[PDB]
Formats: sequence, C-alpha cells, structure tokens
Amino acid sequence: IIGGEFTTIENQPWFAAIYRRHRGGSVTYVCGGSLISPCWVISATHCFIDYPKKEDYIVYLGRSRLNSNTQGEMKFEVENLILHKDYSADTLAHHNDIALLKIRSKEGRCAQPSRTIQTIALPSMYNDPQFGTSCEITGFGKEQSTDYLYPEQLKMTVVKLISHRECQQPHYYGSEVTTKMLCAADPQWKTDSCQGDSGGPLVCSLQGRMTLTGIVSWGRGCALKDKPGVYTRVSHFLPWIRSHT
Amino acid sequence: CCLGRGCENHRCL
Ligand SMILES: [Cl-]
Ligand SMILES: [Cl-]
Ligand SMILES: [Cl-]
Ligand code: NA
Ligand code: NA
Repeated sequence: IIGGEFTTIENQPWFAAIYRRHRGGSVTYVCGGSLISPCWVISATHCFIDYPKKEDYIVYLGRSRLNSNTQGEMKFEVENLILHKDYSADTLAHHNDIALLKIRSKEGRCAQPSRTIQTIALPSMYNDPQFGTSCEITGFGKEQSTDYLYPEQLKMTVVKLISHRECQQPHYYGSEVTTKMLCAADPQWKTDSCQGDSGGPLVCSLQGRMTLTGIVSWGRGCALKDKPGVYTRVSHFLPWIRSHT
Repeated sequence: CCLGRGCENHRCL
C-alpha cells in the first residue's frame, strides 16, 4: 500500500497472509487473501498460476506482522488450491483473477474465530456500491514503487470506486477493463495498492454490512495519475465461489 | 511476461 496508514489485524480480521516455501527451505510472502468461511480463503489466481502446487504454500490468519509472529495467530497448510479455469491475460489486465484456498492446520482443523480472526461477508449478486463510494484496501505490499522491501507491519488505505466509463477511457485503461472488474483510486492519486497487495480485500460498507466487494488484481505502476487499481468484481463470481466451496 | 503490480510469485516476468 502506497500512502495510507499502518494497522493491526484487529482492524481487518478476515485478512489472510499467504507465503510460499521454496527449495532452499526459505519462506517468502506471496499475496493477501480474505477468510470467507472457516475453511476457505479467497485470493487472486495470478498469485499462484506459475506455481500451482498446494504443498508449497502456508497461510496465516490473525497475523499483523510480515516476518514475526503475532500473538493469537493461526497457521495452515493448503488442503486445496483452486484456480479459476478461465484465467487469462497474465501479461497485465488479468481476467477471472480469483482463487480459493481450503485451509487445514497440522491438527486437521479450520479457522477458529477470535478477536483477530473473523470472516467477511460476500456481496449479493450484482450488488456493488455506486461509483464515488469510499472503500478500504489492506495488505503487506510495497509502500513505494521503488522499494525493495515489503513493510513489516500491515497497512490499510481508503480508495474511491471509479465508474467503468471513467476507467475505460483510453487515457485510463481502455478496453482492458471489463464488467467483471472494478477500478478504485485516490482523487489525488497519492494512495493505492502496490506489488504484494494482490489477493487482498477491497471492503466497502453496503447497507451497514462490511462486504468483500473486490480482490486486489492489477494496475499499471502504483499511485500514478490515470492508472487506478483494478479489482476482481466479487459480485460477478458468486456461482463460481458457491460451486467450488 | 507479467507487467504492472499484479505479478507476484511469477517465474519471469
Ligand atoms: Cl472471460
Ligand atoms: Cl470500476
Ligand atoms: Cl508498471
Ligand atoms: Na494484533
Ligand atoms: Na467452511
């Protein structure tokens, strides 16, 4: 997250931190995700498409820090790594960029709700906030485009939904943006998602319910004028989520 | 190979 604020997991207790274990035995951060039921985390297919083996991954819930343990956290293996069969446009403007991870601890269990671990509601079908609505995004992604390191402490920021008409202007993203995507940005372009935030939640309040409106998916640069963040539009994927869960 | 911010955990780009 460019700009924004630091936070802890109590302010986004559905947030899942997803890592991969390598050949060396070294473990590196991959992407965010959101807990949508005790055994399921939703994320983005592009985070896994090049390395689809479930055994390679570790998921934490209740975690506020990237490389240090948070009290109360829970650690899981990935029992099933479900990528969307219609994923495409890996080069940039990813289509169908949504993934499910069925989580299972060493003891064979799923998430146990606590002050730091909670599920987030899914939207009802085709039911998104109007453009101009302020929503929040959360992640461990870079704080500056030029940074080499990811922040050790979780971050959040506020972005506003942009109309599909605005986002599809040639000087924004043209036809790269589809009806199954949402754009969001800051009016000054000073805060945004960045590398390492993918898979994480765009949460908006509808009729008083915090709802997983989007999944961080793609964008050119970070916090650049006329280049919003682009998010998988969860409200267009409910049959796919339902049928894989 | 993958351009922009959505390219974590990629073999290339
Ligand atoms: Cl499609
Ligand atoms: Cl949009
Ligand atoms: Cl770029
Ligand atoms: Na905490
Ligand atoms: Na479940």
